[PDB]
Amino acid sequence: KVFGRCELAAAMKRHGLDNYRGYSLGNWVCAAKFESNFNTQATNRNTDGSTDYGILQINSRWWCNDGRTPGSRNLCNIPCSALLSSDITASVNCAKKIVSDGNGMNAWVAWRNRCKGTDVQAWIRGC
Amino acid sequence: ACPSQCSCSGTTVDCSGKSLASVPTGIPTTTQVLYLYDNRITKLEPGVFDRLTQLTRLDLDNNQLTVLPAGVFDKLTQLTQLSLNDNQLKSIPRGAFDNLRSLTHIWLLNNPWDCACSDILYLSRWISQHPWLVFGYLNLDHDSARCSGTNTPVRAVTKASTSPSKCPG
Repeated sequence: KVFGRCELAAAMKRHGLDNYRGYSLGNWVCAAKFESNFNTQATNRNTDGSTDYGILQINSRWWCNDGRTPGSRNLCNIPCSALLSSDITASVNCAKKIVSDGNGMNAWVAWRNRCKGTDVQAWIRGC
Repeated sequence: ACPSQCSCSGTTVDCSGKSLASVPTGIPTTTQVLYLYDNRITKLEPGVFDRLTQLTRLDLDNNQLTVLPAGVFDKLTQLTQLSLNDNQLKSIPRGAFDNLRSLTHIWLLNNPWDCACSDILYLSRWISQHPWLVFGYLNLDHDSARCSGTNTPVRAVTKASTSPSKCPG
């Protein structure tokens, strides 16, 4: 599923990401835009053997299990394929695991560069 | 001969998640992958890896190391991946990474890197010179190795910000 911006914003509010660790809703919408363009089936093969999955391009070395990354840790305890679903629940919970403190979204370099510092609530307006 | 505390498939030796306090003895010299992550290793003996010249991946992350011995990675010329993250390291000794000619990925984050001290300069300069090498928990991020307290990138630290006065001993 490729989400619309509004449709994505609503689903993320529903799964409680608004102000999660201080981060307001547009932040999470903005990050997903740059990671995957709102496409839940987005997939990227890495040179280390891992792969990135879903709307926020969550990694199979650290976070999820795809059965094809050796020494992976599955810190979120989901199959990577649960991150490709049309239902964003698993992606959100895994984004919640990654964001440990009030600085945890620094994890998404494209977020840090293209999103942080701007008026992110624009991504939430019009809906 | 695979070590008692460890599972061993081909040239992979896995000592991860086994409540270990030290690096097992008897790791075969032909090992290529060595998982030691998620343990309670607090120190490494000088030369612990010296005979393990076929290593391509070494995971040392999520232990409790405070310091690394000098020369510890010098023999590891085929090593492509190194995780050091989530330990208690304040610096990296002068030249730790110099013999690592096959390196493509290093993980450094979640260490209390001490950027007030002179000892940090090797690392800050190394990362400046190797912007394709440093990964956080997603992809490439040469800002992911961060100063304790300030949370600013280690790579950015210059002599002007440091003093020998603030190093241990």
